[PDB]
Amino acid sequence: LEVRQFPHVVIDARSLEPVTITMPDLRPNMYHPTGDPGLVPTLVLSVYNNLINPFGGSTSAIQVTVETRPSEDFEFVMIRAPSSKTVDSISPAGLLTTPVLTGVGNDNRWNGQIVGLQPVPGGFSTCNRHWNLNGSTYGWSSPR
Amino acid sequence: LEVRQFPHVVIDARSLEPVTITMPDLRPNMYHPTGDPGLVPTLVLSVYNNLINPFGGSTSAIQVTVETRPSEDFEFVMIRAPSSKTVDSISPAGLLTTPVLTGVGNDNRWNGQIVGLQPVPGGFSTCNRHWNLNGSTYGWSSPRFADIDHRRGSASYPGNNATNVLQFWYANAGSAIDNPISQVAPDGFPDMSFVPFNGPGIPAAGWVGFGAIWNSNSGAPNVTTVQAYELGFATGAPGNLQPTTNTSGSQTVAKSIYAVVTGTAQNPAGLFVMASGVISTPSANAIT
Amino acid sequence: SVPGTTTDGMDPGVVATTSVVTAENSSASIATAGIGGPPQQVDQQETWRTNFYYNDVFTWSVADAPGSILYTVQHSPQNNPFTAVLSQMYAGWAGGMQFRFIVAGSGVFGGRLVAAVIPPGIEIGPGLEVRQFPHVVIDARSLEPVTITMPDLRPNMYHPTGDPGLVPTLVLSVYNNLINPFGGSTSAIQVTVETRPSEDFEFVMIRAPSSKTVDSISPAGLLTTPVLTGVGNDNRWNGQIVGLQPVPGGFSTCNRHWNLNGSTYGWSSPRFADIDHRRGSASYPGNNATNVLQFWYANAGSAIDNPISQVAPDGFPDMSFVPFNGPGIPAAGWVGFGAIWNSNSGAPNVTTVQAYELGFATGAPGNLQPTTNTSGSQTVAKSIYAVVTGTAQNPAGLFVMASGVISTPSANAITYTPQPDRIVTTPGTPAAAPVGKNTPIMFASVVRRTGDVNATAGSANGTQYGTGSQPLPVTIGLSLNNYSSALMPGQFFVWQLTFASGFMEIGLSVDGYFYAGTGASTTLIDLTELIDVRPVGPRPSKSTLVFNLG
Amino acid sequence: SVPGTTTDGMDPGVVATTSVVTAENSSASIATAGIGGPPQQVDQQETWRTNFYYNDVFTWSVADAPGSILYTVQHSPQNNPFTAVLSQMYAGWAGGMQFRFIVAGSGVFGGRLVAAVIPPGIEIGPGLEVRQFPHVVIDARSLEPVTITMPDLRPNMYHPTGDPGLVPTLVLSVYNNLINPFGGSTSAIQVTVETRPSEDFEFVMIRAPSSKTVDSISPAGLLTTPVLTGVGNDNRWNGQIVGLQPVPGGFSTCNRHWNLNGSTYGWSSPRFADIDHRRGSASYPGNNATNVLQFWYANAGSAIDNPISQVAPDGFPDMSFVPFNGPGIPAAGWVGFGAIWNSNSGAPNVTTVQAYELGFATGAPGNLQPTTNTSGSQTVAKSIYAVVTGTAQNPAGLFVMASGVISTPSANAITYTPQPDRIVTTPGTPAAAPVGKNTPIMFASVVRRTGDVNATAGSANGTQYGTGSQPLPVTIGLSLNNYSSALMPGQFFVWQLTFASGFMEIGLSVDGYFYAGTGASTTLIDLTELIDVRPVGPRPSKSTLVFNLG
Repeated sequence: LEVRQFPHVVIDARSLEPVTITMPDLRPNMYHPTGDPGLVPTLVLSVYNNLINPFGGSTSAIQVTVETRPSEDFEFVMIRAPSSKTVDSISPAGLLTTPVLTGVGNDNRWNGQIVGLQPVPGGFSTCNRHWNLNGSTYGWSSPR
Repeated sequence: LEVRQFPHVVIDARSLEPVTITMPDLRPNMYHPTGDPGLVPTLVLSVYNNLINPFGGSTSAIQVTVETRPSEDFEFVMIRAPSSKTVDSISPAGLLTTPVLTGVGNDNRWNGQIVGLQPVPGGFSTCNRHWNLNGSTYGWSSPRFADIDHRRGSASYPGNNATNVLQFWYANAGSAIDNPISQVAPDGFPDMSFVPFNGPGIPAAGWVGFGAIWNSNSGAPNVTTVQAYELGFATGAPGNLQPTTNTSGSQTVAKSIYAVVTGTAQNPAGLFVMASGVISTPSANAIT
Repeated sequence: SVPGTTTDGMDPGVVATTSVVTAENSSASIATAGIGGPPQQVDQQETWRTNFYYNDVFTWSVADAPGSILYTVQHSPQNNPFTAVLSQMYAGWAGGMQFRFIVAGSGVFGGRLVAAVIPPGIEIGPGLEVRQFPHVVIDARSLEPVTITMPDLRPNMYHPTGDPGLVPTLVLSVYNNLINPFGGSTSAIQVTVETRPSEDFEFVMIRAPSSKTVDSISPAGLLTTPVLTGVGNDNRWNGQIVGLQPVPGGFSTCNRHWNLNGSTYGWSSPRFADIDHRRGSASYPGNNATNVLQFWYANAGSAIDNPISQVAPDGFPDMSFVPFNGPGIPAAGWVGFGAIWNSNSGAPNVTTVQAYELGFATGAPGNLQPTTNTSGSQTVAKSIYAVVTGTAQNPAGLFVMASGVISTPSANAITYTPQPDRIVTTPGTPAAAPVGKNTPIMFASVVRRTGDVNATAGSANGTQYGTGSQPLPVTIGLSLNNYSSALMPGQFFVWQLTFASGFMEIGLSVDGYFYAGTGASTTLIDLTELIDVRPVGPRPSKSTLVFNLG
Repeated sequence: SVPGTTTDGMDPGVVATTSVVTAENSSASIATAGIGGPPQQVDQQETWRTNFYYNDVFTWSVADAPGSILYTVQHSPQNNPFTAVLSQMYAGWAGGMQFRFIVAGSGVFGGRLVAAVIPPGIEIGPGLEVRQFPHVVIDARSLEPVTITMPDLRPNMYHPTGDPGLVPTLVLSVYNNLINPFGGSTSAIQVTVETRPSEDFEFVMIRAPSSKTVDSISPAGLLTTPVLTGVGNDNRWNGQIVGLQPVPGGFSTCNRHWNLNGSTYGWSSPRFADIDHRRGSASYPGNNATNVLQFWYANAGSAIDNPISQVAPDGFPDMSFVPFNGPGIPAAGWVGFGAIWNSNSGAPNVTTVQAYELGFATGAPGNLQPTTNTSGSQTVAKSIYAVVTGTAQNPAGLFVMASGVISTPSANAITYTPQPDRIVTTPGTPAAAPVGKNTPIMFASVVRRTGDVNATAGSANGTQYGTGSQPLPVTIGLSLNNYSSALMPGQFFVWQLTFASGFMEIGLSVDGYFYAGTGASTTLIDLTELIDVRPVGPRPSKSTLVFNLG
């Protein structure tokens, strides 16, 4: 995909005022039902010119913050009960909160409070109570 | 699904005049094609308030009847030939008709008249001759009852003397180049595990069909080695026979249930069994 | 300006009138079809009402004499593909139906057609002088299409959907002989009929579609496209129908053969179940019981096994017994794997199973002879390979499986085994006789033999064919529903089978036999390039069905 | 006052709307398509949208029966050349398209052509009856052109160029048989389809030029000019494609054969690198290990290192083994220079480097027979020449280069190798069959031989033509791109190859094979005078491709 020949906007790394693009709702439907919205436009941020740092190493990354606001023609239709839900992953964000690390919560080898995290170069392997993101694990010892 | 938190209409059980409500065509498409309509609204009649009979007794049920009628805005849009995609491709309504379930239609395992519905509360799974709504099977049979015919499966007989000997035949699954669909087993092979049996003992609850053994070099079936052969699946052929469910690593295995004078020991030999089958029972009494 | 070379789908062309089409007929038709209520589906701007949709095509060659009828359609709502669908929800119909004829001839051709509306009650066939009716003559050099209206000349108030009654007929016979003034192999043109309901056509009263359905009002859906390609079997062998075998001498089939009156004259249900008989005698010849041939017999008329007829038990083949003795394999016989059970217990005996040829004979204890008639004959079974020992019990029983194979002395294939000279028939069945150039056919199928198990279609040893009179879905649908008010005697119900190269037609008699028009040809039809099967309706019996495979 | 013989580019001729070109359809199409923003390229004075431009010319034979599809096109911007140029410039379209038909026939011809607009939900194939839709009928004697406008019927707001969804399809099939009343060599006329966008056509969004989409790109770019007469090899050996030979009856290659939907049935990814195996037993006949032949064999299923399928190692050649014994070299086969190598970090053995013949055997090491199928078999390899040493270790393997030659004893004229009855098949393969008059073809190459080192295309006896299935640049272009929606199945994507004296057409069906209208001929067609190749588009299987050769 070659974003530089679409109708685009250019965002400098050292810009003060933030750059605004507008995403129209180019759809082959009349609306998008929540749950099966169909074909939607995508918004792609490509690199126009690669990031240069004249200092050298140290800082080699720049955070860019995306902000969002509805346009004039945005609307909702066909009110439903709030008990119906579509996004059921717990995005996988809710499974690790703040008191998990500064309070309750424990390990896969002992029933002991987590107070450290220790990096290991080269890698390691653990599969006893280590579940993957899918609905399976490789081994015995259900987590209890 | 909380029906009462939508825009809703409450209907009393003491209502006398009928109440009608219109379905709007809440669609994302321009129109609904006949074959693939798309996303459509749904209409639900759930209990708002619990039905009470103030007497108490066995007469605690009433009935609601739904009738239907197209609205003032209903239409069909473009005409097409009825010899196009027919009623048997747009909805599976005509697969189960009234003469099918009474006295004409058979089942996909036994080719006998469907005379009942057997509930399976523990659940089951069927692979052979079972088609889904996607028009694809995972089994090894066409949708008919044809013969089982396999080339170059080994045959043998136990012992040395060939008087009243039980014929044995086996071939590994995955090697039967007989079907255009899948090659775990040849066409018409039953999906039944082999219950082992030795000597003059009739096996219990097994697919048994009349069969024979033909030489691969000529195609001629041999004269004397026909019998009622139980057809099935096993795991270990030369040693102890055991039942199996999985096809990967197992082998299609056939063995006659009555005594046959002599028998072929040819390794590229072939097996020919008929389409329908009967039930192997040790006694005359029926079983489950 | 619109040139006459291109035609619109709503364009009638030149509206040629006939004296049967009057204003008095139309006014009477509405004023007397008003007893059905208000007219239904009479919106004049509907696309199915205004457009001409395909009905038929037919060939007019220079070898057709004047007076020879090329086209014949009955007045029906099954002519149009859309009034055939709308008649599923209405219990009657009344009114007319226009027919547009497009003659694809150049200006160098000559000769003329003629188009008369025959009133009901008149026999349609050879000898019908079309040119002495009120008629319309159509040139072969005609460029604009010509349309003529069928009036609804009926004695009833309206036509019920199931039983319409007496309807007019429309014939396109040769007025003047077609001439190509050059002479050569390009001596044929084609005329296409399309159809469209008239301004006075209507349906009268509504009814539930879950009433008498499409499988009871016309036998159009008995022969569908997947039935004749790779799904439907035959009524004799339970194998895939892979061909059409013409029988120029004619045949007759009794068992598992249903007519359009929903009745059979044979002794089998419309399925392939086991043969099971109680108290038929069994014996073995000689005294020693080593390598002995098992014999079984029971008199016809005594098998209390069926709710239909008791000449033979269910699933018994209608094949004459070819006699055989010793270690000699019989030729062209129904042989199926069987056994013998004692009647006092029901237990099948251990060793007496074999490939038993099943059939009919006349004299059991002496010399065996073949037979055709069932009255005075007896159902007789005998194994074809040697069986150690064997039952001699007189109240004994016989159990054979449903399907069968072919008894062949060698591995080489032979002709189709149910020849008409050996088919067991009860007294009283009709015979499939040729009617003009049309000849009866039997639906062939690849049936394997005892000389070669691996014999399939295209095998280098030679294919073995087994023929049955009807397809199994056709005789299954014929036993549940009635088509007495769908085809008068002297008529066929014709389907159009189109192939990858040409096309051909088969027709269903009142007596239940199928008829392809091939003359004295006996070549088997390939039936592997069959792509389309569609119905065209009732046609006269003494009309040659079109047949050109290329 | 134009006479009608001369037509302008901007002249529609006579406009024939069937029933689907309605005004409120255009009003509901124009107002809906503003979901893409303002409409683009909407100016009805521009010469690209006011003139009719060539799309595709086709023939109409006297052998075409009624109902045979001659020209079918799905609704697309690719039916017009300038709309197909702007289709890579824009990211969606909405609107109808006028199709203008010019019939090159004199006044002495006869026969008609039906033309219908099929609704978008209708599957188009064998069972589609075109003449039961609202249609128009066009005579072969049409002097003025006939314009049929296909409107944009859609269940979508607009059609994305990546996922258009459901589009209507204009089908122009045979209405009546074309008659030339003359016989002779003249049996076909030509109809040319011009195309012009309608007054409601529009593009919507921009996108980058030739931005790759969800839609499969049309495979007109994978077959170019230098493939036939320059670079480009075949699937089995690395040799230049010098000609084509049509095999009558069909064949089945599934080693390096990729379907148009990107997937393989079989092993051996398309690269002639090497063949390697690690597990397999080696043996030798005779009591003396001197001047013997090494005998390697292993079962089918031991190719653990193969990342596609386990049935064969990477690069194993797909032919049945021809058995031989003694000093006489066998007829044909695949020989390749190789060596043994032992496992457990073992070097290949110094004293045994010889030409080994590869193949699939059954019953090794006893009675070796050819086998048709890859399943239920075992890979084998034995040398044709004499080696003074032999190994008998149970762990052993091969190291053979991936390109081979054919060993023949006398090599005077021989026979092209491999035969269609010799090629083994990975099981469950779809088989190429000749449909219509179109037969499958095969790409031949000059292959060296062991009998004569100088296998040059010249004098001193004729050459040996090793035959491979599809060109390897085409396999390269098909192994990465998925073309499941590039063409609707039942057709083939046809091109136009022009020689120095004639031209012929070949098509590429969904199975990956090539079909040409050569008929029943086994003549080797030489690619020496080929000049240029021009793409055409999709064309149905019943349309006979031309075979105009000098």
